[PDB]
Amino acid sequence: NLCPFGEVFNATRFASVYAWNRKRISNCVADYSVLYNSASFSTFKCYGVSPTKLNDLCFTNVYADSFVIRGDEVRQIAPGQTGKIADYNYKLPDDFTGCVIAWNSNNLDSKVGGNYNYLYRLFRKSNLKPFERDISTEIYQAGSTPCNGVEGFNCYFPLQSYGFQPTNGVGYQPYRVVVLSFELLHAPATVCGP
Amino acid sequence: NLCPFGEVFNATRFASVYAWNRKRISNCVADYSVLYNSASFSTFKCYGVSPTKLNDLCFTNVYADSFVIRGDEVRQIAPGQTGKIADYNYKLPDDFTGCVIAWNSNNLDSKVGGNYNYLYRLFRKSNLKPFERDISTEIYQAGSTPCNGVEGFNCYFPLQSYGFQPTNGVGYQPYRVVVLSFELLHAPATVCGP
Amino acid sequence: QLQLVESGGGLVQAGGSLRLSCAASGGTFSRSGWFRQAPGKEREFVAAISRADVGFPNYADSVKGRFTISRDNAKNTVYLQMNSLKPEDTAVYYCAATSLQSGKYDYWGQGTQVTVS
Amino acid sequence: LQLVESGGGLVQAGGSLRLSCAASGGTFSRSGWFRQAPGKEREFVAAISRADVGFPNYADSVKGRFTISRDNAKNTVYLQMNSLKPEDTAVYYCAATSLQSGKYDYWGQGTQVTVS
Repeated sequence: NLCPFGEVFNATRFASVYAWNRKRISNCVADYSVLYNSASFSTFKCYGVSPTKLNDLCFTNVYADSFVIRGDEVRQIAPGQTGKIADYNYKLPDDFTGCVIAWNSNNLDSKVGGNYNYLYRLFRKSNLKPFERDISTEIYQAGSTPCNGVEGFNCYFPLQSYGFQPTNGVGYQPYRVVVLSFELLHAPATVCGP
Repeated sequence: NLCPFGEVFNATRFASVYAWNRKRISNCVADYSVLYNSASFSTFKCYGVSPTKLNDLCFTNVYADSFVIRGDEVRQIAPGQTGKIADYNYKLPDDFTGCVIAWNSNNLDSKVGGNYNYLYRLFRKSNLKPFERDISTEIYQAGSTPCNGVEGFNCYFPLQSYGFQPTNGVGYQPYRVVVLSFELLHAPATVCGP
Repeated sequence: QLQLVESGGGLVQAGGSLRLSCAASGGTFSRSGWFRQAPGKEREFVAAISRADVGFPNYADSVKGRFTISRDNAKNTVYLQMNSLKPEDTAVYYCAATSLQSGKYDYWGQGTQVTVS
Repeated sequence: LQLVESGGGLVQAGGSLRLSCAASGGTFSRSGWFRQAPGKEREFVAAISRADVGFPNYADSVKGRFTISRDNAKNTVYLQMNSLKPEDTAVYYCAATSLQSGKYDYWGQGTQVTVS
């Protein structure tokens, strides 16, 4: 019947961007004027599709990737962007077709002494491919010396903590993000809508 | 540090009881007599422990559950009680070891139109086990007849609403409850007292 | 004593979109529902909704997608938008509210005929 | 952001000390312990980050003999030292990483640990 977006947006805890949740969506009907006319998001862009015409489409599957980042980094969740998030944590491809939704979640993800449970990757050898996920915790080797699984000079543990604390400048406050991806297989589409 | 009761007691929103909320307390020092010698409490029970001589104790963990119920239902937050609350909503085990602290919150939870946001489960096939927490919304089958998701005679929507208004009787007025249960484990104590 | 007063059915072509309404005069309750009784058959459930969450709504399968229940806690009123009607929808539509005490549909409106051709 | 160590001393081989390190009072994203024997270079010992879900990391020499643990509310980080060996004699510094760069920028003064 009806798609379980609430199961995705009204979730209780979201993922760290470096370890971003993906949920496949199928065998349901999706009203997207449910969302965009509700809920008071900050960002609701679509690339390659017009947000009006969403209701009229039909897809084989829809993949919802949900994670959390601070607000100034939301600009990198867009095709052909770069920065520590788009390079090391979540890369959109340059021919991206989908939607990117975001909202402020200070009310919910920042602790008065500062919550530190949302991480991102700061060090990597290569840029992520589109829709790649990397969650290894190996010590990043920055110099000549190999690290042998041990931090210290030029050997860094790659996962960094966000300092999500209210009374942060809004650009350093937490934002929950949901990327919708619409997939087209040579098979009977199963997610449609009104 | 010094355990944050003010975060639980002085918190802005309180849960409806059927979805009561629990914060876990650990690795700090609790001055239980700022609360004892506080006032505006209408009920300050304790079980298996003495209400004075509290800061003489150490524990592995403390759990603070909290919710809103009616006046006449505070007697139901106690070992061995029965009623729609103690049976279907929040069950204290016969061997409870903690304290039950409740106070009147008319002037915060009762809007003049009547605040219907506070809910409580009115039907259930079976009783709650202790500290069990049920938040389903599936229609209640009272007869032999499958309900197939529909309401109607012997097919009830399980949750019910409190009619919270000022100038209700005091026992129909909104009360805010906090149940503190203490856990002694083969672990070392983490919560103590000065 | 709480009173429900419905307003507005009538005749509709197959495909039309009536809107039913209900004003609950001088009373308080937890959930409101719409029911229809066809000529001959037994009274049947259509949809309900409760006072707090316009996220607690239930619909009969034979109306999902087409009908929508609507709550206006201000005016103490419930609405039933009906779209894409079919002759199968031809019945008398009753509004009802569940008592704050027994959570059962105890208070009833006086019905209103809806005909679809 | 300031770090203080407290707890060393002399122990006959086989004993046990506990090092504690109060921070004033992060912020930072990961704290670890390092040690310096005289005439050696500063070896890594063990580390753990502020993020609840992990992420402990120990060198192999002290794997199983040492335990790190933090208390975020108190903003302190401890190192339990068991089964001590005379090879464990050195000065012990705790350090935290900057929330900005992932490098160990803030250092304690040191605390001397001897093992006869």
